[PDB]
Amino acid sequence: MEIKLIKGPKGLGFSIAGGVGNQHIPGDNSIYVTKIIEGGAAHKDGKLQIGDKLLAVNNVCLEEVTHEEAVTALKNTSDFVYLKVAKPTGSH
Amino acid sequence: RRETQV
Repeated sequence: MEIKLIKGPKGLGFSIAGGVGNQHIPGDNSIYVTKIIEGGAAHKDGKLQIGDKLLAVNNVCLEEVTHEEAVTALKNTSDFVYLKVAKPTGSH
Repeated sequence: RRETQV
């Protein structure tokens, strides 16, 4: 699930979690949104909602990185931001 | 666990 968010003066307008020691979900060290601010990029978009995981962002994978990388990649937005979200399914 | 805003 990809979403083409346009970088605005305000910013992202939400929060995230990610990585060992700072994981958002047990068993998954991916980057998940923990709190979306009103009138924010995600909030306004509607596609991104609490519980989603960040597969990749700007060509980089956000599923095997620490929290620093989760924030560094979310903050690494120039004109546009290509967010890649993975669909949670699992086998077990 | 750590949750930071961005």
